[PDB]
Amino acid sequence: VKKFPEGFLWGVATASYQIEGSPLADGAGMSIWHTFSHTPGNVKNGDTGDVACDHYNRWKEDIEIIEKLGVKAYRFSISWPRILPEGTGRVNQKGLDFYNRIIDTLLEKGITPFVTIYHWDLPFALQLKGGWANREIADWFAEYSRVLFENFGDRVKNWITLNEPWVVAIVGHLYGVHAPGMRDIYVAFRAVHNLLRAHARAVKVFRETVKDGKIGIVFNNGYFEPASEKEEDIRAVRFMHQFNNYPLFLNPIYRGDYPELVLEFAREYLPENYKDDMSEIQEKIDFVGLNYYSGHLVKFDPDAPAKVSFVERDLPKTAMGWEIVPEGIYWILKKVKEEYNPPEVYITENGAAFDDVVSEDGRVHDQNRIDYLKAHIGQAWKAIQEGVPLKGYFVWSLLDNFEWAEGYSKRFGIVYVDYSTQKRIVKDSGYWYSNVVKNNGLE
Amino acid sequence: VKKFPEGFLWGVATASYQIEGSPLADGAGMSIWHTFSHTPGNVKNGDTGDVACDHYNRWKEDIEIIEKLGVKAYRFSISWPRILPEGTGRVNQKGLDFYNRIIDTLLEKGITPFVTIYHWDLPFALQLKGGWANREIADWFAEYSRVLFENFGDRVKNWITLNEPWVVAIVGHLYGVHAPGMRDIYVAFRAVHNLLRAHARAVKVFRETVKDGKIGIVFNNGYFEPASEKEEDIRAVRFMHQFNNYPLFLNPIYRGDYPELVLEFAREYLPENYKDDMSEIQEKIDFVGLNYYSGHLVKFDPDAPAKVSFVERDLPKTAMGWEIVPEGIYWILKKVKEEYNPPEVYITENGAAFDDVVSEDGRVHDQNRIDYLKAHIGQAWKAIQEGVPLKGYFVWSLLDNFEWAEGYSKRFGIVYVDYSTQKRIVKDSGYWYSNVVKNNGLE
Ligand SMILES: OC[C@H]1c2[nH]cnc2[C@H](O)[C@@H](O)[C@@H]1O
Ligand SMILES: [Cl-]
Ligand code: NA
Repeated sequence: VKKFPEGFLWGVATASYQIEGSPLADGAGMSIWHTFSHTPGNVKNGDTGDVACDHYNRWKEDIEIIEKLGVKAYRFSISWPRILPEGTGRVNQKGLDFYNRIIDTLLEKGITPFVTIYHWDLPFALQLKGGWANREIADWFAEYSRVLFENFGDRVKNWITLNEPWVVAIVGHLYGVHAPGMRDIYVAFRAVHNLLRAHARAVKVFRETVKDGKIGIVFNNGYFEPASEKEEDIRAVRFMHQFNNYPLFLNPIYRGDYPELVLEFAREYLPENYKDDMSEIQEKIDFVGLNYYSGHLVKFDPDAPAKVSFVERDLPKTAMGWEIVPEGIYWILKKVKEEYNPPEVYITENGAAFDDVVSEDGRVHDQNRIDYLKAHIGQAWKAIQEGVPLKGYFVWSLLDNFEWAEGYSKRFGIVYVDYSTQKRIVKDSGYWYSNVVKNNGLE
Repeated sequence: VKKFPEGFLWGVATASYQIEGSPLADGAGMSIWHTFSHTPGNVKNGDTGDVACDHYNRWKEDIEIIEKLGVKAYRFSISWPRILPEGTGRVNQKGLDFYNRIIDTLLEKGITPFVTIYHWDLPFALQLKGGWANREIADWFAEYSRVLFENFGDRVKNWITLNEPWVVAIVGHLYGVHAPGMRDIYVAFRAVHNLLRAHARAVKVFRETVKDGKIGIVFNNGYFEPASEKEEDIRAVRFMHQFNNYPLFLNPIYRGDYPELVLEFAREYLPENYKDDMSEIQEKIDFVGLNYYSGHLVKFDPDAPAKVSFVERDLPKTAMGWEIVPEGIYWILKKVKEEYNPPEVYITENGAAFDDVVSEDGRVHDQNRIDYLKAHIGQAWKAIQEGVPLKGYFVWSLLDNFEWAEGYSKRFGIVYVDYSTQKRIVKDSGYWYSNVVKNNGLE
């Protein structure tokens, strides 16, 4: 028996471009994911977000699902180009109306909204002006964030500025695998820095406009272990933690500079006078969100672009090929407390992709996903018993959805979506979780 | 005996990033090729332009080689970020000094300068603002063009706005193979359109600042043949010529719209209201520069993104793998005259790469280059006999150099460059072309 604290927020999470469809409905502007996915070669099977789960139409049914499961919080994101179709300037009332209905409905039903301001769907109009590479995006983002705060901050009290800024910068602008699809290391590090500046401006505006709520930021994290007892493998782990995990961003926020090994690798790629922006970057935050999915074995490697390579292990893997390592969620939670001691932490995503099928009996028997979720929830509980101020846990995802460059080929939902009909079928993992939430823990 | 007209201009061509090195010397700003080539994985063997042929230091010698060969014209480019390190604003006097000495030396030796304003080295500062994706670049480019015209137009009277805008837009922003290394088709077509707009602004500034000068624009061209006499393959060739060759830009400049089959493919990717800019785009030009290297055989194919695929042929190939089809230079010259009838045409680049070796003799016996060039210059002569107003021919290139994503692995020079010592060794093609210029023709 593992009972969580009284009032612990059990949640589910989604993102706008992944679930909504109808990207150009009701006067919305194009996003960078619209243009990226519509470019041949960028997304598996030529898939796009044009339809997705059709949540733009089916949002009431989906929230009724969350309500029927008894889940207490819903993390969702707002599409910037539905709100400001050119990124700045004109506000689109029909976009505000879409999200107003969702927010009013969740509150009617007693579900706490957690709003992600940016989950990767930058307005295309801003990408034409350099997007995250342009210092002026700190102003654009702050203006966007102020619109949201002024329209929704009377009702929404839990806000997240950025989802996984490492991904946005590095996968988007170095690896070129995500929108906007660039491969330039100097751009990617300018994006890292502008992401921090934009985050901080939005937190500054939040303090002026929503006197009652809390604001934070979300990071991707892996559990890196060293391949050997060699000092060089241990240091490769230190580097991957500092670069790929929360320290890239929390070292600036809490300490006023990038982590040491990131500076060793990337000083030449940051702006020349980047320290001039650090005092502003330290704007106080209310909580940290940590996403966690996987662990990696890591070794020093002289021929790799950052002197690190991954070493495959014969461990159970998900359909993404990602190693299942539940102790990682404990470790990152312990480690964030030890390194930065944030006042609150949330697991804002944890989940798994498996090759789900609808059985003859009408059900989806995803015991593999139950097992994954139960183990990570247990490790989260552990960290709570050892003093980490974990206030909530959000499953990625409510719904099978558009998995970015993998398209529809990877199902992370606790609810199966049959894309030919848009039918929703609650998976065994969804039923299992509803019981966890009702009991406030595991048994 | 193939004699060319009186005053026919015989030339050699280079580009700034490809030969200069010292990209950050003397207060120069970074270019997108510096940042792109310093990104791992973008250029073969990790080559960069940091050093190249060290023309930044060895320029006098190189011009003396042009003199010793009696070549009458030198086509070279100006590095935008040497002149305006932030793209706009402050002029770097040292960058002005560098090209002024080159310009003064050429004139003293009676070599006619053809200056390329843009040969792909955009200032990094402007890439952070969206580069060619940003409508604003028409103003940035106009400002830059003015600085060049005001400081250099007293002596340079032959100017090219853009080298190969198809490559800049499509290879830099759709294929991601060139700087800035993006893959987004909406961005790529906005870059096509902004290239035209920036070109036209520069020509308008040129008319206000240079007395008795000529200005034109350079296009890449291939000679496309159908794989069969089937209707669909003939229509595939028509699409390739309209999109990949001069019509993409010349249809706007002479007829005030893009070609029909380009619009059938790409109307959804072009900016809203693009046709509003077409009357400005028709700013009158003085010449068309055509670059020509190779031929390709193509076929219709309902699975390729543009419904077209290339098909390999068992013909003589260069070290790049490109099929040697000299009759393509005649075809492209005849076709530009029939379709657009420009008042003057130049072959602004023609050339080949072969695995060139230095022998015990300390000479390089590149018969293969001689054969390539001789065949093309003869097809150019034939075009002149059928009334094409061809005024000059430029060999790509004077020096072996940094061949973009191929790095130093591909040698196009009529002068060999030993990168270990920076030793120039004139090749036999060099001596053979020396002859051609002397005789104003072949044999
Ligand atoms: O690849 C060889 C050359 C070429 N071929 C077609 N266009 C060009 C460019 O203008 C030039 O800089 C390249 O070095
Ligand atoms: Cl900037
Ligand atoms: Na107009």
